[PDB]
Amino acid sequence: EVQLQQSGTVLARPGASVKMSCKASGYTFTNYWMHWIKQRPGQGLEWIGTIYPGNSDTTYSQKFKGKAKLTAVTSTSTAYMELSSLTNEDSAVYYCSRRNYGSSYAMDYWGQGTSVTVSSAKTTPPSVYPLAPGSANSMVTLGCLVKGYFPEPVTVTWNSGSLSSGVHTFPAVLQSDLYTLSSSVTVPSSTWPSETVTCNVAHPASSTKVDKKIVPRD
Amino acid sequence: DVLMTQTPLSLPVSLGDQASISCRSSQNIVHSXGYTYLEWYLQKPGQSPKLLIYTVSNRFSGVPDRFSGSGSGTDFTLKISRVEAEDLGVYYCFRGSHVPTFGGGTKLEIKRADAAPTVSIFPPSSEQLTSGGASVVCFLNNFYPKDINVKWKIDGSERQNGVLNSWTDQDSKDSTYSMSSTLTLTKDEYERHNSYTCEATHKTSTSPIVKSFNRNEC
Repeated sequence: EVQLQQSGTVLARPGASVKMSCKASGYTFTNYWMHWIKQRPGQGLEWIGTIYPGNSDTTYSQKFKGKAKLTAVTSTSTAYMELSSLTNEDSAVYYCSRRNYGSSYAMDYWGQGTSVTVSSAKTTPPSVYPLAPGSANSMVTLGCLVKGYFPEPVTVTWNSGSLSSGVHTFPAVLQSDLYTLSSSVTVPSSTWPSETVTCNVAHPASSTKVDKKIVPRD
Repeated sequence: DVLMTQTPLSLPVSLGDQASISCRSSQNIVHSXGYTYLEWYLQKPGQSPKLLIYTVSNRFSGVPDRFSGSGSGTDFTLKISRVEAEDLGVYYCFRGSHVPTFGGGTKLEIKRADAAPTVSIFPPSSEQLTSGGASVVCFLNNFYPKDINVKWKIDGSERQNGVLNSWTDQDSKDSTYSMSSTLTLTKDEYERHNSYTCEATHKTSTSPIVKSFNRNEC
């Protein structure tokens, strides 16, 4: 089978450079063009450029000339992309794929992708706050605010995970180098506060785990 | 310039229904030879994009006969009969000739009955205040369709700086969407105002849903 294995996740500072690899196996590496696609969080696929390993010819999208540098090592059937002057906008997942011609004319095989994050933040643990109803119906909504952490990800459960439905854990938002997110949980008002409701936020990177039991705002 | 305009951006359907995704090229896609290099790719959550259709209507190996494509010149279409659960994701047309370019993408989503959002507003927790920060959280949960807008009012005055938004992906259980809006201020600015208002505008109502509280009241 045709296979494309890409280098692992990378964290880099603005202005610096990073080089990721796309290792090919299962086909004649020098006979096909290798393409590179960029994808920003929640955004659409974007063609970066391509290189023909057979003679190092390359063609870049006008938007990436000077940003992406494509090289290829025949000996090891490995393709490389090097990004310069990193900025926050370069943060994204980068895919490599082989464009076939013959049995099919398209990018039939894609790598698993390399996630690149560009940030000047240093590991920061999250502050966790309880969101409880201010004044004294049938259904009640509670939640937790996980604020100012870095880097991703963060896991949020309610009652250690036993409380699963009615839960909405929102995608984190990047604000001034740090991440913030929230999680709501709606339960039958006859369950709270008679029964306990706790959010459990965990942050591996900062070796931190926090539990907040939601209690009325008496 | 020779862009690839893909419409619609969001395509909600009922499972079993047919889906048609369109793609228009600002210029006539040339002929790579007699073949016309226009492909259709599908990307499911957490996965790499994958080949669906190439040369306008040729179905890539392993692809169900439910997928078919057609078109010519500047207009191309991806048709999906009996859309099924596993077909949900984002589709991308691609011009593989001259200047390789991706289309903006189309998210194939589930259609259901309209539903008004349940809005829950929470004042800053005393813990966050203890540290000098002040976040006012507002949830707009389980509404349909996905389109919605939030406006914050501090003492009847609209505020838009310092607001962070986040949206969940369609709920795999009731097919609704949820949003989380967090207004973040300093404790001092927060304590200089009394009325805090979150208000959602959704098609399910000619009048906005308004949730609020006054700092003094407890």
